[PDB]
Amino acid sequence: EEDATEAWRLHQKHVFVLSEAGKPVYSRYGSEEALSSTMGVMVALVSFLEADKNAIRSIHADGYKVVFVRRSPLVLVAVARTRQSAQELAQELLYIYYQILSLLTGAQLSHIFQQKQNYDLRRLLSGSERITDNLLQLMARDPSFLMGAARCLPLAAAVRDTVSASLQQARARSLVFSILLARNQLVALVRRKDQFLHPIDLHLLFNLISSSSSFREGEAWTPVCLPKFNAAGFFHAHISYLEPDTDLCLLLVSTDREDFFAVSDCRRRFQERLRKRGAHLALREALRTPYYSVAQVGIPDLRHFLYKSKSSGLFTSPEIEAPYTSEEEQERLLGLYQYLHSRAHNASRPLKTIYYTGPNENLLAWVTGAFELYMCYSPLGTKASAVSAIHKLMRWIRKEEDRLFILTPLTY
Amino acid sequence: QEKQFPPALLSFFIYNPRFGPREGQEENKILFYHPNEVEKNEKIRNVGLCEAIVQFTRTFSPSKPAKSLHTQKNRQFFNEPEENFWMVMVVRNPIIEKQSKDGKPVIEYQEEELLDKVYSSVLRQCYSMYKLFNGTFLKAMEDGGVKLLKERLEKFFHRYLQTLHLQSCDLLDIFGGISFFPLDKMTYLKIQSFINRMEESLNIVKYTAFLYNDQLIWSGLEQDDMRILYKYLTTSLFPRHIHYGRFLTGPCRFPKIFVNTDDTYEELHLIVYKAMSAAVCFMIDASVHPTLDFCRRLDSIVGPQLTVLASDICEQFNINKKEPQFKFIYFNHMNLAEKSTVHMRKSLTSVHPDLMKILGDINSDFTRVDEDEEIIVKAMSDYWVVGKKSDRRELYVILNQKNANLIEVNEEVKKLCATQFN
Amino acid sequence: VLLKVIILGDSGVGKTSLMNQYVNKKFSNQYKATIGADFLTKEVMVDDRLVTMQIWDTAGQERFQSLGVAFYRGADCCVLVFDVTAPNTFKTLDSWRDEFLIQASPRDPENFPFVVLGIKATKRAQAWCYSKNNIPYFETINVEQAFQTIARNALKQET
Repeated sequence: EEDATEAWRLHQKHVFVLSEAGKPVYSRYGSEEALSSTMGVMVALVSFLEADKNAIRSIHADGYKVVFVRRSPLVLVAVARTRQSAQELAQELLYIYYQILSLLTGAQLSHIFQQKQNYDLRRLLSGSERITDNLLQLMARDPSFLMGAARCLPLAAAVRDTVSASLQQARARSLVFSILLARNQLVALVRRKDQFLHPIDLHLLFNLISSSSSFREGEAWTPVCLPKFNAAGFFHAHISYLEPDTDLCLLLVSTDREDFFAVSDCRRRFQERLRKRGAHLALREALRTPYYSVAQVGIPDLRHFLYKSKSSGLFTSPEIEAPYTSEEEQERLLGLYQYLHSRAHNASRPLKTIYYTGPNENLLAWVTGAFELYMCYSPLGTKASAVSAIHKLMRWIRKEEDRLFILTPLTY
Repeated sequence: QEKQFPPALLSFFIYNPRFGPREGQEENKILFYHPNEVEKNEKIRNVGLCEAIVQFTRTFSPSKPAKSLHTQKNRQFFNEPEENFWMVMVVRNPIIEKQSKDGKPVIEYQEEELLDKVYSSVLRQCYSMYKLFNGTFLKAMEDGGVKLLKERLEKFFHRYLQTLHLQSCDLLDIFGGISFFPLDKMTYLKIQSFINRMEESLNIVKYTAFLYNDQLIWSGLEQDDMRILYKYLTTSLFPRHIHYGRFLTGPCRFPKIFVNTDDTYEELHLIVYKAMSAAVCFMIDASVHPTLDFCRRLDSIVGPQLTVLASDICEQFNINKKEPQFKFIYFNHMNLAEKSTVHMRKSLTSVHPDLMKILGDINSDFTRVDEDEEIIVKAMSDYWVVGKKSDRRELYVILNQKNANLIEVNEEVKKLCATQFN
Repeated sequence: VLLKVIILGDSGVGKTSLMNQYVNKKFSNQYKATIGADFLTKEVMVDDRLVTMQIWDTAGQERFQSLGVAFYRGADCCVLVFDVTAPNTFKTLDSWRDEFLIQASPRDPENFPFVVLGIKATKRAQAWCYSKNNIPYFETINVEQAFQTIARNALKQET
């Protein structure tokens, strides 16, 4: 017990979700019923300042931070020993909140917790914990959540337009979006007229498809809510894998529960369209190498970069290579990117250029009104080399732009 | 016409949770509380909130308790200068008074403006300021009980909190260094010879310190005690008064200070003497009580000798005296040396106030690493801000070079480092 | 099955007696002199089902009155500890329940489960409990029987 408690305290990020009455809803490490008293303490701390016409935000201690966010009827607490600020941790807790919303709908959540506040939300969230752990891991390693933008799978322009046209040709009345997915990467997105897709819903869909293997056994038909699109209603997503050996995931979002045969049609139709045009060989070739190396750019002393286009809302990044082979090093690099992004995107003190020269790496951030570019160099790289890398990578992205981005987003 | 309300000291209280263990004596926990006119129940409620915060953070890191609590309306900073003795400072968040569609005053609380390090350092400085003049809490306890402790706490902090201005607190308050007076070796040797001569001829004078132009020159005390003594001399003692040799503190009452508290706990009478701006501080053992004739004897002995020395520094300083585009703040941890070309004597900032938050955040990101580091940033206000941490030295440079790239900024930084820090 | 239980009375802070000798002694979380509530955990075995009690032993001081509307929300049941050495028994037992029903405001305050624990005449308290829709009365051992009956009720209502 003494050893178990000591190991529990040493985790780098505890996440607790609890109701406004104190009853546990979720704990990342440890059981919820063994942490019931501490969650009661959390609710008491929230209420103590709520009754003082105040609101508790965070508690900062040497080495760690407790962050409270209150999205009634829930209180979400994060005890993080990481570098993340209170704003980034609140963003992660809000991502957890939107993950719970994607399962319950905000209307149902508020109604069930205003009819009674002694309700145990774990009853509705039973079996959905692993989604929360997968989402937290994705935050830990996926640059999309920090970027708030989608990553496009590098694919030839002819092939990309062919598969996009195949996606568009297979449509139904109830469909709102058509998404083609490869390892949390976008291949082709077809949306309805004047129906934008928020990045947060796309990240929640990433986490939904990447959390379970039941989607690999055939066709899936599950109700999923898009909180940033419509928080008071349930969509219905048809999730399929085109070929057993591939990682191609097709997501078809619809407004109708009854319409499943039609969506299964619009999946089979798109598949046979792709087979007829012969683009499936090219797609398989692209899947065999679904990332590109830094060495393709040609500038030495570069290790990784992120480039997001503000106009399109899409970002590109090369494969994570040495020395970030291990999960710890990938997490550290993502944390460096998080620091750069948070500093350059301060609400009151925004910045347009950041250059960090640490003993382990060099970090660069160039943020304009059109794009944001984050770069990693070896510590031996100089400043003039950094600027030359900026210019060479800008040229290379403006040359590979057709292959790396969806330039002509289709529409039904 | 938006209205800006700066941060203000909402409240300040010192308590001890070990006092009043049984019910009904929670009021005994609160050793000191400001404002005093606040209701007793509210005082107990605030103290209990702080105790609960610390006891809750002890469930994730028993060795490291809470240092801060952020709320919508205020930020509360905790400190435990002595075991079980907790000071808490509650500071109001900055306020924007927006005019809505039909006026409708909207009170937005800007929760991200305050820098935690500034007010944490201010709280630590409050404790050390108390301890310089009244010693530790435990010593006063073993002397005269909770009653005596409370009288000492009130008598110091009632007058100390009046002089606290939290709107002007900035990075220099985080630093807590000493603004030294640069000099050559010959004048340094002259200073040492003079200090030895007077502290040996006067016998009972056991400690000494020499400052010029409000800047410290030579310090015979310990670093962490001379720090607070220099803050007292510069920000409290000199402004109240701002051969020509003149007594500045004394006539015979001399303030009693406590230095080397962690090792010897020495109580000394403090004596300050001025010739021009050449301040000389003598520190005498508490057993010896100076008389009117002693200071009269003291006046004669120091007298023209300090005046002769004082007229010597001014000539050399004037002799040593294009425009430096760099405006920097430099802090050295070996000697607590502090230099600043940004802040001038108003001391408040002389640059656009939106860049001090950037300068404070660079400091915030610095201390996570104990190695060489450099952060170069360009604000949306086309200002360049660099920060370098190397071998226990921190340098913050601000430049107005809106038409400049990274290479020119680095060249300017290197030129500054080569010239101003040769 | 997790239940939120409020104990009204027990001015003990550290020596709550009942809420110190109940069960476990781990998951202590003692903030009855700083927050106004004690947060304890107690596992209860009832009818092939194991329920957990998130017990809120709330302090009865006057500076914690404004926190009742917040600390009492979502409560499934409330336990009253009543001193048998008071002259205002019948006038202060009803006040506690009335203020609880005003602040907590459950969906069915009339049928809210209550339990009275006599601490340290029994006829008066028993008559009050009978006149208050047959509230179980236990004389305080006997701290275990109440919680099982507390578990017995409030499971009948929802479950």
